[PDB]
Amino acid sequence: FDGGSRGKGEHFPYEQEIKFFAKVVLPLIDQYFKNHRLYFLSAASRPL
Amino acid sequence: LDARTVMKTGLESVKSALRAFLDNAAEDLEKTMENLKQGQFTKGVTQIINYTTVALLPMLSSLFEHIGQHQFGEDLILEDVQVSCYRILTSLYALGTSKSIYVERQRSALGECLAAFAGAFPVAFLETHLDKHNIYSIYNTKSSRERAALSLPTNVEDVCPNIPSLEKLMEEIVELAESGIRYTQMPHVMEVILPMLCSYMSRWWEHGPENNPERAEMCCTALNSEHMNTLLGNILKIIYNNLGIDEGAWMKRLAVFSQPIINKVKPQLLKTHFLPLMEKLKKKAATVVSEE
Repeated sequence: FDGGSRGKGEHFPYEQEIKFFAKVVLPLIDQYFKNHRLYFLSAASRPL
Repeated sequence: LDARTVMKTGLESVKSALRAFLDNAAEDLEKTMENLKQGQFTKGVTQIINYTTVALLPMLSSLFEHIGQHQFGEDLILEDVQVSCYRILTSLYALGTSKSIYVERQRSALGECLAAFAGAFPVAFLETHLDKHNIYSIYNTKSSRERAALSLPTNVEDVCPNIPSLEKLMEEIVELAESGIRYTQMPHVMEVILPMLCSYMSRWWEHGPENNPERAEMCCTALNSEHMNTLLGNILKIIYNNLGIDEGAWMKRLAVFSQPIINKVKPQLLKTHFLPLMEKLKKKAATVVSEE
């Protein structure tokens, strides 16, 4: 899309893909990690 | 992030991944400050500056906040990570001290970023005369052949020449405290210097000799409870002299920046040294501006 942005046509062939990303995947990351602060932050100190 | 586990065991692609993540962010904000200096008159570089202030500053600030709160960074520090960190420090300190229409918009943002960075960074930078004691310093790491290999001035004072030293900064802030200079004339000092001293003394408390009569004068830096006392007294007495005028949310936020220090300080001093704080905050009964 960066390569095609230099082109006049602003229509995006993967518009469905980018909207799905921005509306679901990026916030899915948000909710998953905010629910699981501790699990990825395990430091062998037996946290929980 | 768990960079401790990632660094102790992890793939070199991931290593180079975060190394490039920090190198690219560095060169980004350095080119940003440069094009800002050549930006005497008011678009691509302007977009880069906006992108900086909206994304690059918050992410670096947050990741350094996590590093600090985990008391992290000693193993995170590796090749060229020192160089990148010193460059970034000099850069945002230069922007914070500098005065421009771009600076007065996000000067708070760079303030919190530098507050995070100074604590996060794992080598005592504000003191440089006896800093050689730290083996984790890249000067001890590099021997001499690696010094010849990498392009660095080989002098800690030369790597960060624009930044001052801790003793001259503390005497200058004491001087401006007793003079009672208003924030409008010199916003930069009361905006950036205080987060420097706060984070620095907060994390090199215990990497000061006062906790550690052991390994004395093998310390990476020298610090004292009297230094802590002096500068938080300066903070309380500057706020004393300047709640009456110019108010501002900056004094509202320096309270939370000084929160670590007021947790650090011992309670016999708290009694009869913040009793003044409670009475000075309330002596302005006529005013309504928030404090603490």
